[PDB]
Amino acid sequence: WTATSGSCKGRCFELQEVGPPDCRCDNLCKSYSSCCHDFDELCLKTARGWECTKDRCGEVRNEENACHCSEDCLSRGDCCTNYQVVCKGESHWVDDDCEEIKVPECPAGFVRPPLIIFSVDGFRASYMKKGSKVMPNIEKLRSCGTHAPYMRPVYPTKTFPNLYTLATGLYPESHGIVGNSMYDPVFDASFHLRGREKFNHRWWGGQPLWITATKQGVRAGTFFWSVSIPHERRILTILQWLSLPDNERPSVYAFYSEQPDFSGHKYGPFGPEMTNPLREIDKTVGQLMDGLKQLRLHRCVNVIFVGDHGMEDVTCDRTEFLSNYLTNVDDITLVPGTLGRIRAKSINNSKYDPKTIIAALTCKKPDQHFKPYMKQHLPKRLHYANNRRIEDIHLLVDRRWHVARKPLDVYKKCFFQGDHGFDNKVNSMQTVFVGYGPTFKYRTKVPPFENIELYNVMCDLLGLKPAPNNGTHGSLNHLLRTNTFRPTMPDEVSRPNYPGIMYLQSEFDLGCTCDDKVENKLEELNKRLHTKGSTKERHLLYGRPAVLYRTSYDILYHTDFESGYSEIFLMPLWTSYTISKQAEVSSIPEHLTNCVRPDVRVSPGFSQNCLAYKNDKQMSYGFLFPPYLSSSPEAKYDAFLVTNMVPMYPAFKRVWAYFQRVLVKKYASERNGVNVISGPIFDYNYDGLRDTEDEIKQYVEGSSIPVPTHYYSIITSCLDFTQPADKCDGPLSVSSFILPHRPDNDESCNSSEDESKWVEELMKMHTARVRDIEHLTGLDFYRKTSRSYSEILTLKTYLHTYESEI
Ligand SMILES: *[C@@H]1O[C@H](CO)[C@@H](O[C@@H]2O[C@H](CO)[C@@H](O[C@@H]3O[C@H](CO[C@H]4O[C@H](CO)[C@@H](O)[C@H](O[C@H]5O[C@H](CO)[C@@H](O)[C@H](O)[C@@H]5O[C@H]5O[C@H](CO)[C@@H](O)[C@H](O)[C@@H]5O)[C@@H]4O)[C@@H](O)[C@H](O[C@H]4O[C@H](CO)[C@@H](O)[C@H](O)[C@@H]4O[C@H]4O[C@H](CO)[C@@H](O)[C@H](O)[C@@H]4O)[C@@H]3O)[C@H](O)[C@H]2NC(C)=O)[C@H](O)[C@H]1NC(C)=O
Ligand SMILES: COc1cc(C(=O)N2C[C@@H]3[C@H](C2)[C@H]2CN(C(=O)c4ccc5[nH]nnc5c4)C[C@@H]32)cc2ccccc12
Ligand SMILES: COc1cc(C(=O)N2C[C@@H]3[C@H](C2)[C@H]2CN(C(=O)c4ccc5[nH]nnc5c4)C[C@@H]32)cc2ccccc12
Ligand SMILES: [Ca+2]
Ligand SMILES: [Ca+2]
Ligand SMILES: [Ca+2]
Ligand SMILES: [Cl-]
Ligand code: NA
Ligand code: NA
Ligand SMILES: [Zn+2]
Repeated sequence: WTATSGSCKGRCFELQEVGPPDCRCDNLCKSYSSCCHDFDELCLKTARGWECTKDRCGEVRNEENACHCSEDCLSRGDCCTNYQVVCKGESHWVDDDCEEIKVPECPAGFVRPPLIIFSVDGFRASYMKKGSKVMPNIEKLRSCGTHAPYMRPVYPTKTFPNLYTLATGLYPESHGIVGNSMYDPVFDASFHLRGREKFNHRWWGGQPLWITATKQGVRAGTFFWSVSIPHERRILTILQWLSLPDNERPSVYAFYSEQPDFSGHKYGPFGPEMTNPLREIDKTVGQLMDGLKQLRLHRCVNVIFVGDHGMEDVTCDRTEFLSNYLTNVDDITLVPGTLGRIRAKSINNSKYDPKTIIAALTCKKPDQHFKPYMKQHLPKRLHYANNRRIEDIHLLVDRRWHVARKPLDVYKKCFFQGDHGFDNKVNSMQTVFVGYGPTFKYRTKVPPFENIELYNVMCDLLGLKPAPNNGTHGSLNHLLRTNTFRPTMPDEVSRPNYPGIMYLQSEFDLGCTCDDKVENKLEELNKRLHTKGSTKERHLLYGRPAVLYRTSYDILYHTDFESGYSEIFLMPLWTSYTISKQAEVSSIPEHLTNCVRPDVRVSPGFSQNCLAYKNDKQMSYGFLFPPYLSSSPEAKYDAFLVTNMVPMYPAFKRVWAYFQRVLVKKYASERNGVNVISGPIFDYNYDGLRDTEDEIKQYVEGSSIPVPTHYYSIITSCLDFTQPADKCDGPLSVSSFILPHRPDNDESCNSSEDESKWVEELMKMHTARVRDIEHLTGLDFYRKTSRSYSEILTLKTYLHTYESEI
């Protein structure tokens, strides 16, 4: 109940929310049907429109007007934004040359440059180039400020998950807004676009920027605007708030535009109808910047122009129906559209079975436009599993397509020509970032970056300590003129042992064999040097990774590779090696096909054993440093050490072998040498974080050898490819992956074909940031480079997407 009989007189767009049944006058009161009776009359004035005209110049104040053109308007803070232009012979902000803003030029009594976040829904990255003719204000922010070619959204590329990730710096699995639609089984409650449940605070996890600011004594304008409040009124409200007394005035503000998303859904991302919405957004930006200029704030405020996601061409005729695959289609509930999430319609149905649903959806039609996954098998770069609101069964839908349960849902629920939600690496889903103001750099282009990073930067802009989040703080320091955040590298927690030769061959009873009893002070001295680390500078180029948790491990040196060998997990945490452009690929000699050799530096008790692999009819093994890339026949023996062995399903070995035999040499040829670091990952609870020993769900049969859920590789070279990877003077280039360690290749529909037809496509789908591997392994890479730490943080957040040009 709201007793709407109170009044909004002197309360219009009040910042504190008043408690029911007292009536509200804040920017969301309409959405609660809670506004006071006179809210429209007093707070949503429209008389005479939004622009001063020559005849209004110097008018007597009429309080009924939407905005004012009287002499007193500037000190009242309610002039129409074009007041000084029409009445005082000023220029529009857009017509002024840009001039570097070296320091904040703020009115007296501003404690810090305000931040204004101008968020645009569905603003695809290519609109910045493609719409530039019709967006001159935005084009001036972009060219004069700091801008990225694009900004990567989070998955799913839907409205609420992305706006809330912008506000919190968290992945959707962590903030809890995992879709535009959700069911939470613990709450037994549904979050829907239409309706009231979404207003309940319990859905919204983490700590969004307005709460971070308020907790730290920084006042915030309310971010949310009832849809019916026109944009001009939203802008005038923000400008009025900026004229509040110092003690009352917020330092952070947000504007939100439903465009261009609204029209993009109707007309497609590039429909002829899209020009007008783009023009109208630009005009709103112009009103804001003219308004700031009138208030002498246009060289004081930091402005961020940011989108939540892009927009793709999607039409009703491009819909896959689960009723074409499933017999039991009425026993499931689907969250449909540009992603699918499936659960049981009824928890009382004992015959529901996810395994049979997955199989019925796997590679059933030649051109099938979605792929099913249990959520723990989705690409780790999506970070889309660790939340009870994410259904166990997920469908990744091809760009341009929809999935639905039955045809009746599509023609009884064609209109739309655009949609979004797809994989956040898809070019059409990318969005925009521009930063303009005293704290941003001048005329600076920065590489693309992910929207999870921005919360930290907004905290930096406001002098706030960010709440714990998924950004890597410092990775965006290069956007900023000042207020950079200068972190220290994390401290290594475990120091390694450096074992020498400590065990005799006969102490090992591992069930391993190797034809290696085949035989010189010239070259016996040489093998000893290699085992003590004499080639380490060639193979460990960026220092050894630091172990950031408590464990027992050994550094093992070899001619061709160095490794950090875990006594707890019985295999390397990492193996590092460099392959030059000139390196040669050889085969595993016949006599060595089944060779596994005890490592006399590592106890039998801390070794794997061959007998366990023999007994495990499902599990085989592979090697982290590949014997194919051995530098010489003698060095090849090192590659068959039991300490270089890792458990691998035969299906996975197909992938791994092709990577090691073919692709590493291919990258070294293309990149002028590469340094590779490979290793296992254990994430049985799909939380994106390294498992402890007691979380491992699978072991090689009859042993304590844990089975990895994934295998990673980090492939680094010189950004200037005229220099070889091992003699690089400047910036680095990296690509990485986190391949799922699966007992079948059901994910790859063409896997019956030669690996040259499917493996590389699999690897691209499972592309990763170094930072993703760090989370998953508790390792910290690039400890010893000649590069600044911020530059290295940026390198660690880099994702190689394999998408053509934006
Ligand atoms: C991305 O960044 C984020 C933020 O840094 C990272 O997420 C953090 O990860 C931490 C480690 O997993 C985790 O720390 C835990 O906190 C528990 C207390 O949590 C509450 O309080 C905080 C602080 O205010 C709050 O943020 C939390 O909010 C979560 O939960 C509510 C729902 O209840 C949501 O509204 C909100 O969205 C958020 O949900 C997300 O995280 C939870 C996990 O907390 C997931 O379950 C959800 O799916 C969703 O992802 C909470 O309100 C604390 O209880 C934990 O401690 C237990 O476990 C450790 C492990 O040994 C141990 O030390 C403790 O003893 C304790 O164990 C006991 O309880 C166990 C569980 O019941 C039990 O099994 C044992 O037997 C023991 O009895 C833990 O320290 C932190 O909460 C989240 N924070 C957020 C915001 O998500 C994230 O990892 C980053 N991602 C990547 C890939 O790097
Ligand atoms: C400016 O910051 C914010 C503004 C806001 C905020 O005011 N809103 C108003 C609108 C939009 C953002 C939400 C989504 N929606 C829709 O009808 C909608 C829109 C586009 C769609 N495309 N496809 N399906 C769609 C469904 C209703 C809400 C909400 C926020 C929520 C969290 C964090 C920040 C927010
Ligand atoms: C977004 O994050 C939070 C939001 C809140 C919080 O005040 N909430 C949660 C809901 C609503 C009020 C905001 C607005 N929005 C809407 O859907 C919306 C926006 C404009 C509209 N016009 N017409 N209909 C509309 C619907 C989504 C957000 C409280 C929180 C409390 C703690 C942590 C986070 C919170
Ligand atoms: Ca949207
Ligand atoms: Ca076996
Ligand atoms: Ca884990
Ligand atoms: Cl959704
Ligand atoms: Na032997
Ligand atoms: Na297959
Ligand atoms: Zn949309």
